[PDB]
Amino acid sequence: AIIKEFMRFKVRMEGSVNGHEFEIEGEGEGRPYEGTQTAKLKVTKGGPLPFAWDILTPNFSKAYVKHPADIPDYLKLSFPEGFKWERVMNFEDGGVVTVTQDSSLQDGEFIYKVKLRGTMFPSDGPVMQKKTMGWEASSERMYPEDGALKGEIKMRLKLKDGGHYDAEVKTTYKAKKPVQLPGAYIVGIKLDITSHNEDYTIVELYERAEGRHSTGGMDELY
Repeated sequence: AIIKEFMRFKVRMEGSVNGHEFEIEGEGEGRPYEGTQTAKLKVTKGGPLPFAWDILTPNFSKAYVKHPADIPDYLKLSFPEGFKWERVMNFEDGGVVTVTQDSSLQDGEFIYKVKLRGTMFPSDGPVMQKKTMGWEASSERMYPEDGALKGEIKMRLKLKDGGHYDAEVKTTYKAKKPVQLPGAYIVGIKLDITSHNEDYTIVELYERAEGRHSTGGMDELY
């Protein structure tokens, strides 16, 4: 196997949010068949960021989702060539994040290249005013369509003064070579920032993700 039980990754993100340009580089490691991974990210350009780091963290690794044996692990099967993904995050106050990502494997480590564009966030809203406090656990509802894997999430960002700021997230994941797509299923995901320095120019993440069968719900009833 080329996707070993312990795998490292390197990631670079180039982005802008409300016109503020930045770059981030990080390194991660985890256990692809166990569904766990960590990352340590450094802002290398454009720091300190004038917006909430939480809108970036779901864009920092789908080879690390634990799948049961009866659900094809399409994104692991895509290696060695790898896969691409494209995502829309439509936030409830009109903010938008679009993301394009390439995942490859080079000299035994995954390599992630991420391009992110955030626009139309209200200047007084929780993202530009840094009023967020991390994501709730999510369920990504996955289904095959047009030769790709599609996922949908209603993501809920905790707000410092209570309640939640929601995003409707849709992603397409596409292997560079045709490999076996799964049927519809659900991925349970929980991402946390486990450490940061005071100006959030250094952040560490932990994510756990595991696929399971749907019990029918894929839109409102999952």
